[PDB]
Amino acid sequence: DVPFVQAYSKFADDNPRHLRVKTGGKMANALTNVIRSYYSINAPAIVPQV
Amino acid sequence: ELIKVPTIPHNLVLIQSDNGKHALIKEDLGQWPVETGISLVNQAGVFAVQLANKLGIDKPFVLDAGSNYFTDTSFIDTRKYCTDGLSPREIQKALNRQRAYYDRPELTISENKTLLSQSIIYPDADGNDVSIIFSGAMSHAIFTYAQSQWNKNIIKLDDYIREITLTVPKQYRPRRFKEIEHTHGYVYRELNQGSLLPLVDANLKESSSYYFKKLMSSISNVPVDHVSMLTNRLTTANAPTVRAITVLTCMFKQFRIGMTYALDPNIMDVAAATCMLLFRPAQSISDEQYRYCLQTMAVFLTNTTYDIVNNDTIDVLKMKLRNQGWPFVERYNAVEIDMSVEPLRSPGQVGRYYNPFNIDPLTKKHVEDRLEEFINQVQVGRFRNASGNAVGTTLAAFLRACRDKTSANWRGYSVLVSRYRSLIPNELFESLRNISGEYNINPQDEHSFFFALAQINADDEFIGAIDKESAEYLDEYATLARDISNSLTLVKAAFGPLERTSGSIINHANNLNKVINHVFADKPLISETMLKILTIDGTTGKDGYRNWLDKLVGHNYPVYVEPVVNIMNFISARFVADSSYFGYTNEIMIMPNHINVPVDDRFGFRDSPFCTSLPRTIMGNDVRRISYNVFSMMEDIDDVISEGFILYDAYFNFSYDIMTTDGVTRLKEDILIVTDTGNDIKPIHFYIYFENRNDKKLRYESKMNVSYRLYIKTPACLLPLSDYMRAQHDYVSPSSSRVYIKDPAVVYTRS
Amino acid sequence: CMFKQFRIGMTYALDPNIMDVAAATCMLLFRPAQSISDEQYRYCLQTMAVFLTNTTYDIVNNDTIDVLKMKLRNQGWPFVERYNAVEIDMSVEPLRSPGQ
Amino acid sequence: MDVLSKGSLKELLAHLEKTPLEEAISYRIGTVPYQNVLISRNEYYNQLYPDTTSLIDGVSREGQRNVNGLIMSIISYVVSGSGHYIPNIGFMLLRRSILDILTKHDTGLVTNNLNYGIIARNLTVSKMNCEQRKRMLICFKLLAYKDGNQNDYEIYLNQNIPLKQIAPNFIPGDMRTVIHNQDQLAIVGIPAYRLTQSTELSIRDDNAKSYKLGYVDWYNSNSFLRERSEFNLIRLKDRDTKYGKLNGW
Amino acid sequence: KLFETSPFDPLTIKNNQDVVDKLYATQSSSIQEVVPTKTFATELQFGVTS
Repeated sequence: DVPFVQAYSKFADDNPRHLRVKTGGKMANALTNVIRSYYSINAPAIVPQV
Repeated sequence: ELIKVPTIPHNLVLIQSDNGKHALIKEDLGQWPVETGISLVNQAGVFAVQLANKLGIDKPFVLDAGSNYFTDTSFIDTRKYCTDGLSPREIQKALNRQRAYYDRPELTISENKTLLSQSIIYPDADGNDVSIIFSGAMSHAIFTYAQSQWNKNIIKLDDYIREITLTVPKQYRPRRFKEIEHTHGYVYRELNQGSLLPLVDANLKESSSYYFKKLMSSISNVPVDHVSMLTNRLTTANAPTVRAITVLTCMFKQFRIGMTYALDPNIMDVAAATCMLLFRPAQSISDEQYRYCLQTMAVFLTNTTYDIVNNDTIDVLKMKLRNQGWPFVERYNAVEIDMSVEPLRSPGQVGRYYNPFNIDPLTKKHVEDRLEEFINQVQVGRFRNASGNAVGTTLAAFLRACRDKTSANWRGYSVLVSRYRSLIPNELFESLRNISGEYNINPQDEHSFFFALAQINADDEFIGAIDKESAEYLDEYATLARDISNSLTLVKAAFGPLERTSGSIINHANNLNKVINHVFADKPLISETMLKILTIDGTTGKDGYRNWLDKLVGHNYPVYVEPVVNIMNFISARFVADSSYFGYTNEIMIMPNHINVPVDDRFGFRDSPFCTSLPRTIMGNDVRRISYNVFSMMEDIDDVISEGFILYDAYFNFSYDIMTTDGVTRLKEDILIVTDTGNDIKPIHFYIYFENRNDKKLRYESKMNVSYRLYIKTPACLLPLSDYMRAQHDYVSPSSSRVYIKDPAVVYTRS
Repeated sequence: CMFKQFRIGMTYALDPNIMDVAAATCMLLFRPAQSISDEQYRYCLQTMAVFLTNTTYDIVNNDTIDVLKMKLRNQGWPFVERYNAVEIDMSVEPLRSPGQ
Repeated sequence: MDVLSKGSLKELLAHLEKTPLEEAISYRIGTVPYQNVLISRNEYYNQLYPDTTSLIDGVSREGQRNVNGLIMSIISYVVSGSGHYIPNIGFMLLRRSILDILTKHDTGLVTNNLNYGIIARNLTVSKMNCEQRKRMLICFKLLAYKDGNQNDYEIYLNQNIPLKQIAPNFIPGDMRTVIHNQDQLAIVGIPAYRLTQSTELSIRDDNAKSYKLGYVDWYNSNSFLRERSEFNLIRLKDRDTKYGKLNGW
Repeated sequence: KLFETSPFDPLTIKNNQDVVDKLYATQSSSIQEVVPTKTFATELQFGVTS
């Protein structure tokens, strides 16, 4: 499982763990909220630029 | 100090047959023996440190690999060709030979250029240089994780200064860093502070005695510049000792001091008792000592006896003394002065210390506003006799001398208390207590101390000596905090709870001795500083550590997980998860030669002992599985082995060497040894040869000479040459513009 | 004197003597006021107050310049002010180059 | 000048918490705004240069004696450096900080009826620059969260697209948002270009240049705090600490 | 002559750390606004080792 461990760690900034949901981390949250902002002008922009 | 690693460890070897038909790439991380019947994770931790040492990631480091490149002769090509990892020329030669066997055209110029340009170094936006090289998967994963952990403690110099800006006083000259340090300066520091409470709470008497004695030795070196009975007893022999007690009472919270009076009190004892109550903090005087002082004054002034006032309460004693004409029956709280800077090892906290001699800093006088009126009362009082006023006049004159002395010398002692207070942290200020009464004041020494108070002289030698002590104290606290963390981790991993049974007690005692004997062998894990703290009572340092460790079992103290612990946990996890990388497996299969089992044909081995996965079913029926303990105890092993089985529930260590020639793949030794006690499996060593597919002699030898075969899961270190793109991995090296500062101190030592 | 952005400051002992007060008064009286910072000005006043009013640095740590000046004047110390320096106009003759 | 030098949300908000409301108002009568005037600009022309007085110039102007005028004076102080002439407000209100007036109900001022359209129109927003607009949007956001008008603030931004593009992103009750913000809100500072001692034609530009040249003089004076040289001389209360946060945030 | 003693000879420097080390060596020739002496440390922590 080493190739997946390295890929997920780069993407999520945390090591994968058993008994955990494997969400995707901060990058997953930023991508999801960025998608909301693009679609509508009424959607909030909550992700910091930093 | 940071270690600057020049090259990347790849651990890749290329093995090719003489014919050139088959080639493969292997990771060589070594062979690590694993013992069955005990915990695998405990053995993994021991091997984790050795693996970290082998890869060079045990100590803090950064990677300098951005200068390991060259440039091609073509004018179009401006790329950088990395020299790290497995050389692309070696892969080109291996591919080159493979095509020669198959009578295929050689690699073209365009195909050669693509392959030889696979290893490159390019810069990113942040200025770091990333190197793409051919390297093993396990080495890349461990190396990259170690980089992430160490880089957490590498911060900009301006970020470090902001963290420690509240601990810098105003008496030190600021340090001017160079312009390069301010823009490109970086420091490696650990910013987590460990509590000293676990050691202090467990051994309060020993910890208090150690620090109290150290402080007194430093303070005692400060430079300084009826009447007959009082005037015949003055002695300045122990004035340095009394001076240190005074500073200790003000620099600490609840440093109780005590005085013992004679069986028959005289005018000197009353003078000492009055001086104690008037010029010492109420926080340093207990209720019992307050009652004892009131009783001593009552015995002398009222001419009563100790038996009469032994059952008298505080309020009754005050009433008796006030009726006679004595108003000095009160103890006074000191006024707390806030430190100008945040104390050491106390982040986001405010330090404070009592002002000496109960002098209010706002009014610069005694806290008692009735002091002058009280002295007049004593002077016109009739004590111990019908008339004469000898006692009152003598005490009034003595009291006035003390009042002027304390008023003149309060500023000098306040400075001394403030400077020594900055040495101790806030936890030691609030926790240390005076137990066993190992410091006491003689009544003659007290009244001699205040009658002959000496001014405090702060020479340049004293200031320099204190600055040296500050550096020593900082190192001492840092060393103690590390050993507390090491002890807390050791107790949690190696000990459990106790039970009211003989077996549990015996088990705990034996384990405790085994741990203690291990941690004191070679270079001790525990520093000499805490061994001094635990030995201060006279016990052996080894015995003291054993006692402290037992007390710590079952603690709930939080321990911060440091980067080195994270690194070893990563290596330990991958040791258990990927066993084939390290030369051990948890399952082997023994089958007769006539049974055809599917094997791994990727590498072109002859009768490969490697299967992609041990088969669930053979010939339509599930393969039998026997544990090693049952197998060892079997007496009908001949009947069972005729059908073939799978052995598990053990950790099998195996080795192999791949021979480039062609021959009969076999084992060095026989599979099993049968004894009257039990059956065992001999050490496993595979001689693996590549196959020509058309040699009748070797086909006949393999089928008829060898009758039984041993199969294991295919090691993950092996990788066919065709899949060389799977070894392509990235490594990030920080920019070469950074400068690392060894001494990040922000001020100099000069007034 | 030549460069206005340049500053002068001194660091005193924790327990100042008469030399520190003399140094502080000499700096206040004779160096340009434009070259002494506000923080340095407060530090000099604190050092003067510690020696003359018989106080420690921690007691007068959270004191403004107005309070320190009032404390020193009550004791009888009049040197609590910064004095601006007069500017002298200078000309460099041209000779073989444009003048300054 | 001090307010115009703040370059981050943290510094600007910290300054507003420290300063009182009396700095926002001015006690000089000034003139009236929205008046066509002929001013003298002799470095460029011999005749009189026409211009129009506004509330955004750095000169004190007479203001209306109502809550609308008080808010316009506060925003004018933030985006221009000087306020208006609203006297007899009361010492109870004048002692409180500018931030407390903007985002606290305890002061007693009622600002719910304020409309952002006319306030932006009166505090001429077509004549502001990017930094000035950002500061005004900060004040609007602070006021909106004070009276629970977050929805109205969003609708106003959605109507004006350019304002939405440059609108700062921070929640008025959370300190983590202020720390993370990286907008540049400085109207005066040390210039990378060549700043000369010359006049500008417009009233707004001439006054802004005076503040810019004034900041350079103050930057090189003895009142400036050079952290790299005298960081150990500041008191512990006002020393820069990461743990430091605004009161109530 | 602009300098009686040059801050550093540019031909002898290979990287940024070389400049700072040379500047520290030749700082006695310059008019230092602060004259170096022993440094005073107010913070020190030791991490656990391998």
